[PDB]
Amino acid sequence: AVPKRKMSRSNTRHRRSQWKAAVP
Amino acid sequence: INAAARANGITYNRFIQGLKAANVEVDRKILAELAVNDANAFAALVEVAQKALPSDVNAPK
Amino acid sequence: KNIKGVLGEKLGMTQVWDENNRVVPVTVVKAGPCVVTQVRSNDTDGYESVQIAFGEIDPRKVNKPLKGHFAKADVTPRRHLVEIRTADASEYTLGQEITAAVFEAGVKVDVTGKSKGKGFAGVMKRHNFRGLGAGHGTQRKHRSPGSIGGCATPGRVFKGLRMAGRMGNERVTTQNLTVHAVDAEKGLLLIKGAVPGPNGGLVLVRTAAKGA
Amino acid sequence: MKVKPSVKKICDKCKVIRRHGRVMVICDNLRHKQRQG
Amino acid sequence: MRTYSPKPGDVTRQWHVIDAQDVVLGRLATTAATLLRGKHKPIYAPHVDAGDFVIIINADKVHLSGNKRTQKMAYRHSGYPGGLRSVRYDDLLANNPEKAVEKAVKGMLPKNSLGRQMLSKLKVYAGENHPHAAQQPVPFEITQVA
Amino acid sequence: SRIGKLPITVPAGVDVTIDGRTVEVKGPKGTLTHTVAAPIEIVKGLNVTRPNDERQNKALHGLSRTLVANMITGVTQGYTKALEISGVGYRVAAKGSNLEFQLGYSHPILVEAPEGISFKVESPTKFSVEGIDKQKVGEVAANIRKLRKPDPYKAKGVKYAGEVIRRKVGK
RNA sequence: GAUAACCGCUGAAACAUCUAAGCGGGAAGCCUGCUUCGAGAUGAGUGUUCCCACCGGGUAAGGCUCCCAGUA
RNA sequence: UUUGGCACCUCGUCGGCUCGUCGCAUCCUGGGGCUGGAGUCGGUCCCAAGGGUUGGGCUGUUCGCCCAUUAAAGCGGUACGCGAGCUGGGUUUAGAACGUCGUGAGACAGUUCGGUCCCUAUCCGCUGCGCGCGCAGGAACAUUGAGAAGGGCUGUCCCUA
RNA sequence: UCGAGAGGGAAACAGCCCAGAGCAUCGACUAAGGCCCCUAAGCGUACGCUAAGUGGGAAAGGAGCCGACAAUGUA
Repeated sequence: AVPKRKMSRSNTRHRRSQWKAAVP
Repeated sequence: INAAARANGITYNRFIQGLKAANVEVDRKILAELAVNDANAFAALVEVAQKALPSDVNAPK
Repeated sequence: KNIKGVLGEKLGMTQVWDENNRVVPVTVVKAGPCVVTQVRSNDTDGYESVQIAFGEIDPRKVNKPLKGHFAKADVTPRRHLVEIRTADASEYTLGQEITAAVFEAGVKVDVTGKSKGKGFAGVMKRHNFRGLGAGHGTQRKHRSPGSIGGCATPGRVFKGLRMAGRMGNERVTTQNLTVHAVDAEKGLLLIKGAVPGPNGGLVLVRTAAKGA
Repeated sequence: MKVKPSVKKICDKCKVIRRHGRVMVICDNLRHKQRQG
Repeated sequence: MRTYSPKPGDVTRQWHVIDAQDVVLGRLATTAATLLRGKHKPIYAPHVDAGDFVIIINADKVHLSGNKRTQKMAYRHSGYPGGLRSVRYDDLLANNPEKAVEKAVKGMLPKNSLGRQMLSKLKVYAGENHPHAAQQPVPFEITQVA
Repeated sequence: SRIGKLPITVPAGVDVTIDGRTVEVKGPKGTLTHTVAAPIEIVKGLNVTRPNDERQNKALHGLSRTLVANMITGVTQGYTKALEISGVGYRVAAKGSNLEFQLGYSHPILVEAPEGISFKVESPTKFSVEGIDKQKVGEVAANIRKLRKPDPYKAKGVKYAGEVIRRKVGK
């Protein structure tokens, strides 16, 4: 499959927030 | 105007007609500005509008 | 309707032989001893029910909120609590002990417990779907669900359609299991059948909901 | 009972009555029971 | 000059009790929705809630004209296929009268995020007793004008 | 309503009380009550009156009077419905207040007597149902006759006393 | 428990009428009853017990993190 | 839901498998009226969509015929449901042959043998699992139930006889 | 009339009803269409009809009614 639309800035950043490291 | 007029027991339907028959035409812009702040003045205007109406309002003109 | 109940712990299965020499595969349930810790009522709590506390736990692993809830009924702290939704909860009393022999031979019970877990079960194993055949040239879909809806009308997958998800490890209630024998010395219950959950689980045994 | 939009008397004893918004014919000869619908 | 728009503190909500004893259901809802929406006082604005709390006692004795009691349904679909479940008002008004009056008033109000805030000011009860006795509610009769 | 116009007569020994629209008649056999539907009114001369001449008013006129007359007869003399049993082996026995029926079934039928309704057994093919309320007496008799409808080939089952069943020539 | 077709009691409008006021019976169907989820039911509920009235911060009851594991 | 007419949107047809979902014009099961219904079984009609509705031979086949059963082997809509789910047997490419047509290149709702079925799921949707916050003191435990999902099939023999 | 036509009404709905937008206006009167609540204005006054939610779809025909009857979910 292929992305139907360019992802809106809000939606892109909602997700990348989840890609965070944990404090040891 | 309709809310304030119904507080004094006259519907907006006929409060306007009475005002016409008293030649006291005063814009709605400011006729609604009296109801909020100066209730007495609006109360004094419904009195005029009620007495300027015909006795029986539904009889043939 | 009146419902007697008791917590147990499935221990395993074995077989017995009734007087007519008919193999009867039974499951050994170590039910009891369990004590009433609280009795609900229409006025205090709205409905009629009865807690019973079964288990063995040293007083050092019980936090104070529960350690004070047990001291109201004056019973040593147990580890598992449950309610039996009954209709005669006014006949119980705090601290009353419900022994294993609440049931007698022949009575039918409704055993309940957490079924065994199965992980993220696939389509076939969890809904008994069929496949697309191993042979005759099936391209990488030997175990696929198949289709999941129609074309542009409705253009949407219906809610409640059967997919693959986490199976098992959910509450299950087997019904009208027969209580073969009640060995009151050890406090066991020989029940003809297969109660839910793995060995060591916390089963509940209450009287037949049906047939009353 | 015969279900027909056209409900008519067949003999004299037939009585045309209106029950529950539906016109039916009641008669001693059970064959003449008729209901409109 | 600019026409007065009420600020948060110009509103002084009151409490009205509408005894619905043998009063038409539709005329109960319209009267309750007028008060709820705050559309009877000169401080009305279309973007702020100015209405008054409306308690409703005797919500089980709403008179219903004609064959409505046995013909009018109340449909409710769940999302799953074949999930439509309807209820005759004979059944609905028998054991859940409050849930039928509150549904009627809900329809007679905006379906936006403010109409749901207005609708929270309407308490419906089946008896003659409402717990809201500390709010000093004022009985509210239903009257017409000339 | 030609029926409604007719005045009502109250035999001696009957106490009639009219409290608004509800009439309570006390007789030697019991007491009955009824709320008359509006706008029909009743006055003691008993004469039933109607406000207007509307279609519905006329119907209610006659209906209301007929109910009232029934009570007066019902509390004075009462209603008895006779039922006869025809067939082979069909008998009726009275067990206290209940009736045992054997209409050719695998098990016997025990019909209970509703409050205010008594049963009389003259014979094991003839019985009557006595009572004060006409509707209830008729209801019980109909229910007892529903146990075994009368066959159209041999007229087997319970039937009303003197009720002429049409017989079909079995082919 | 209420109902469909249907079967009736009483009964007019006008003797008859299961109906126009009323009252019953009557389906694997409808609501319950059985199993499971279920207060994000933002209307966010209820119960028993515990902590105790400190100075942005330290804490009580009680948690979380970490380690050994499975009944996961 | 057929064979058609219009040409208004847009320059892999079918069949099978998998998975559903809905309508009732009901095949079975449930209730009932009438019967040219003695009984068993039927015919017709009325109510009824909860569940159920087998396996094979022939053909690509839908269809259809047949075999053995079954309480029954229902009719339809959903892009004649469903190929970003599978097959690829017929059908709409290129090879070759037969019949017929054509002077010939070739053609035929004639036939015959062979003949590449791509994609890492962004959005909605669906199946499961977490994180955050909320629910005006903070917690542990057990629960009411507004609502929702699941299940609803049926046969043979004995007694009554 | 649209095409090349904005604005109001018919729930949405180029072609239907009203009406032809130079620009501003927190004044007034009206057109089609409306005046129980959503939503501006009548729970208008008076007489009469309808009992079918007819109004809020339909025929031959039968005695406002029946005739009336498809598929995602009231529709």
